[PDB]
Amino acid sequence: EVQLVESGGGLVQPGKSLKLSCEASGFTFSGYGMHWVRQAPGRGLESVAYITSSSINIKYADAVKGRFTVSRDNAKNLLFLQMNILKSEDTAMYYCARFDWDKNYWGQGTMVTVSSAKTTAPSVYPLAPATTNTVTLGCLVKGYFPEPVTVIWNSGALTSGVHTFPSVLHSGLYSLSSSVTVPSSTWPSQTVTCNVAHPASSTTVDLKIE
Amino acid sequence: DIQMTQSPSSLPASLGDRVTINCQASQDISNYLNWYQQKPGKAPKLLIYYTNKLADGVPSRFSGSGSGRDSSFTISSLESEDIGSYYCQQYYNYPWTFGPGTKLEIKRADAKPTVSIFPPSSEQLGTGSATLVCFVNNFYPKDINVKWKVDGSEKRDGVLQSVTDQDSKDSTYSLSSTLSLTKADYERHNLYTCEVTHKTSTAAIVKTLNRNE
Repeated sequence: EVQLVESGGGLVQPGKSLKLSCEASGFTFSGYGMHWVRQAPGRGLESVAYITSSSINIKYADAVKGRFTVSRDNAKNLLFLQMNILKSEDTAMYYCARFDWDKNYWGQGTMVTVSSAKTTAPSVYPLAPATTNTVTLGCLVKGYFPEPVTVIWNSGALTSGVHTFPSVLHSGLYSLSSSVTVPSSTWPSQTVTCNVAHPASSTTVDLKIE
Repeated sequence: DIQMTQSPSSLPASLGDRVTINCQASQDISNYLNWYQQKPGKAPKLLIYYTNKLADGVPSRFSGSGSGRDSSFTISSLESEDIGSYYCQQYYNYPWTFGPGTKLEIKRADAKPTVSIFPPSSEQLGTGSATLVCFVNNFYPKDINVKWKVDGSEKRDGVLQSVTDQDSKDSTYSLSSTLSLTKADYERHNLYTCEVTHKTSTAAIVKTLNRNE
């Protein structure tokens, strides 16, 4: 019924601009006040901007004042967010939303990534040691951009004792690790291979531990 | 700017338990308070509006109550699908402000971490870089301190850490800590320690690596 579809997101270099569009359906768009709300990674939610049905009153967050511009095309059922002079502090999931007295409708969201980095294929490194009757191994998936990467063990057959960690951003590039704990009698007699995929760079790497 | 306060920050609980989160506004919000639930990778979902009204299609186990600046949110019998974050938001004055959030977690027995230290791989050293990894796995509670010492000196430059979400199978937490150095800076030292402090032990768990061995 009521649908909100954001578009325009993606990777951006710092200081450059981006235009977010939100297409509305299943309601009289021209009769509603619309919102832009953002969520930074690991951070909470922040209201970005508000525009009335007629565009008469517009409100902004102090973090975005004089940099961002809300607009709407009621004839084309579109909400826009013109984001200028972009900072890494603007990296967030952006949502267009309609707030009723008793209901809320949010879009899917578009990730806006503010980074001076460009598409980089990750380097996959083995983690092997140099009692609990267990041994821990792993993979280090270093310096890739953009997100995501998919990590698996033995083509997805091995999920028990696996821990894939949230990625960490440093110097514009992502890094991530995955640990696999197996009974010690089982290694190296039973092979452990991590499978890494970075679709953005069309990377598919397999790495056998030891 | 009305500042929204949320207590507690984290709430450990068991399935079937009655759970109550508290919300505090910096000034009177005339019952204009919303409660949302948020799960990883998804948009917030409205559960309660106008302090105590149940949104359409929201399960019966959810409720709210509030007197001016003080407000509360209740789950009468906790379901596994309720494990996530909860936010309270005022819509009395723009900008509409959200609280920090309350994460519900599954209550569990205490569990000592399993610490494993790893040198940079020879493949990485060939590229002129050196990353040391330390896995601190299957611990409970969530609160832990993980540090790198290099020749006895606490090292913070080039250290990154991340913690997994509460495990589905065992309800523990796991942490990966990474120390990134140049090959030149790695070769400048010998002793690399991953020092772990957890409430399950007064003494630190210490895993060391000697660059020479």
